[PDB]
Amino acid sequence: SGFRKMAFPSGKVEGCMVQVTCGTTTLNGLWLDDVVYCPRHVICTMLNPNYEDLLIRKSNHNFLVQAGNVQLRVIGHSMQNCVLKLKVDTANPKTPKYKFVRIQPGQTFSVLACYNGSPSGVYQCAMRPNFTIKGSFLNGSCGSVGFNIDYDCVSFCYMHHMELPTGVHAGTDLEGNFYGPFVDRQTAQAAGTDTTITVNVLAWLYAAVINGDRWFLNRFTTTLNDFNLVAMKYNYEPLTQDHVDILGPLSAQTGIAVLDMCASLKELLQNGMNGRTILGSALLEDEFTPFDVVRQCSGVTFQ
Amino acid sequence: SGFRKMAFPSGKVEGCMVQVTCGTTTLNGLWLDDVVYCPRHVICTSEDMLNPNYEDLLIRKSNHNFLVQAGNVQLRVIGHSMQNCVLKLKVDTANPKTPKYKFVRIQPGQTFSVLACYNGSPSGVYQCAMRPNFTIKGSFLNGSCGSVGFNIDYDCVSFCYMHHMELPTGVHAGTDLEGNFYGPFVDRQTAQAAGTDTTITVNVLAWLYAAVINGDRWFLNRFTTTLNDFNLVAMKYNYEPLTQDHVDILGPLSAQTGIAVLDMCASLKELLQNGMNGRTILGSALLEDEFTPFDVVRQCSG
Ligand SMILES: *C(=N)[C@H](C[C@H]1CC(C)(C)NC1=O)NC(=O)[C@@H]1[C@@H]2CC[C@@H](CC2(F)F)N1C(=O)[C@@H](CC1CCC1)NC(=O)C(F)(F)F
Ligand SMILES: *C(=N)[C@H](C[C@H]1CC(C)(C)NC1=O)NC(=O)[C@@H]1[C@@H]2CC[C@@H](CC2(F)F)N1C(=O)[C@@H](CC1CCC1)NC(=O)C(F)(F)F
Ligand SMILES: [Cl-]
Repeated sequence: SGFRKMAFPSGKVEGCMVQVTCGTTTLNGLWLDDVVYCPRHVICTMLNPNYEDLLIRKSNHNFLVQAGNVQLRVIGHSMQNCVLKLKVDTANPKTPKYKFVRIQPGQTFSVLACYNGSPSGVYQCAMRPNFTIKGSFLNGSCGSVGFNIDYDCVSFCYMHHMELPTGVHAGTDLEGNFYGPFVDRQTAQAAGTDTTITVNVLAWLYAAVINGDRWFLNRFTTTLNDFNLVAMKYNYEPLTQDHVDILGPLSAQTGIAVLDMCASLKELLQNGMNGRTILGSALLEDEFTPFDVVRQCSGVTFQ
Repeated sequence: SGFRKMAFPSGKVEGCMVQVTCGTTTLNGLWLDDVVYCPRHVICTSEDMLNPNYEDLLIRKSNHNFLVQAGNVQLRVIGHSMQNCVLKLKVDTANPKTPKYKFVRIQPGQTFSVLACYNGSPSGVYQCAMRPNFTIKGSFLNGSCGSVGFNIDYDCVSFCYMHHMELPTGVHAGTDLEGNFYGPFVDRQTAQAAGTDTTITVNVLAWLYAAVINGDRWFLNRFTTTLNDFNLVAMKYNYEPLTQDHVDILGPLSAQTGIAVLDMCASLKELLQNGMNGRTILGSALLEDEFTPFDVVRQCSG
């Protein structure tokens, strides 16, 4: 038993991480097959950069790419949105089975924080409703990646590009499209007002009941419309029928209907915790998806 | 900036995990060079779990009784030895993925990364602290035993924990990689209980320093304290004593923030007296004790 914030095993991604140096800027790149993916702001020397014009002036030899103590030869460069693609002479022999996916707000992934192309640590993040992540990133962290594992397949969903003034983080998918209304430029930008990921809070309350924490359960049920009136008032994301459907398994297992669990959450929002905890937390946690709870409580493995 | 419960990258440990089967019992083993380390209770039967004579059970075992699997490859056991509560299975093939490694016995308050495994395959990685009562707050299901706790210094894996048991309060106990249990626990089904747990005071102070480095000062105050006056208050909230060693260890974080250790001790004293009053620190409504001074410096300073 027990319940922890659990990251995916990072080994398949560790063997893809390289160092990319251009001018004075060093950051990380992702080496898959014969291409290194990294943030395009590596070329910058910043208020209003013309990325296409700056890239035309670059040659292949301007990009120093190192896999450990081995220099890779760049034989081509191209920009895809906010991501630079450096074609190299060698295919990565450690390339895992992979694909590029775009995640939706409320989805979780594992971040492999890297410095100088060397993996430093791994942690679990949720894409916030305001399209930021609450990461942990120092100088040289950019090009660190976020992923999920399904069977033997790494799904890359995030590359790290920037920190906003409130100390939260923003980046792109591996096709270089920003999550949220951000640009890779030194100009005034702010994270929007954030909201709580309601479906994830319910999943975590189900996790609490599976681990024998039940003091918040009650006799009452609510309706989706009445719950959503309360959700709106407390800066919670609307609960949809899709969310109710996805919580179906945990509803069946615990014998607590989703709208019955919604009646518990409604009371917690109105009345607070009353000095009590849930799974060692004095607040409602929203960075576990229904699937995160099932895979941790079932012991799904990755080979 | 930012502050997260951060594990070490698990790849160097993933390449060491194997499956070990004896009879109907399957658990995990750690394959380093030509030795597989696993919990000795793999040799136990359901009849004899209250009072197993491990020496007597092991002499009865043949090498072919031990089914060891690395992916889709059976390893041949050519020798076995028991060191304390750990079984060392000598195999014919050395692990080509063996990293640079050390075995270290850690002290209470020390943190490490757990690679939770089933059937020799990794499920996930998370951070744990060795609690003052010599338990860890893990996440472990049937077949999790032989999962290891580790830290990585540069390219070198320090193995500090092997998972052996769950206590009736749902917390976890295990051994170092020489097979010595942390705490008074034994690998037997006989009634055992964790002692009363206490909060790792030096770790709470490290975390308050992390909060200041991340630009939060709301909990600070104008007061100082003596070490003995701090300890008399902390004890009443079931906090571990703060020693001069702990004050010395917090020296670097004190230098960076310009907050004297005994000044930060006065802030924690007030937080214990008042609570947080609808505020959070680093996204938490409680005082977090599972970050060491060392964890804070590597995450906040590089
Ligand atoms: C990648 N290495 C860095 C981000 C890391 C470094 C640190 C410590 C600030 N936190 C990180 O996550 N990426 C950047 O620094 C990016 C690049 C280069 C400069 C600028 C624009 C960019 F996207 F091209 N940038 C930022 O992160 C700036 C963005 C400003 C928009 C309003 C903030 N961030 C900052 O300057 C700061 F200090 F607010 F975080
Ligand atoms: C390793 N696979 C398991 C422990 C995992 C399985 C689960 C779900 C209980 N949680 C885990 O972390 N190890 C054991 O089961 C050990 C072995 C075999 C039986 C017994 C003694 C042992 F150490 F040799 N054991 C236990 O974990 C028992 C210990 C009892 C003494 C007081 C409890 N635990 C339990 O029976 C229980 F239910 F409390 F967790
Ligand atoms: Cl230690």
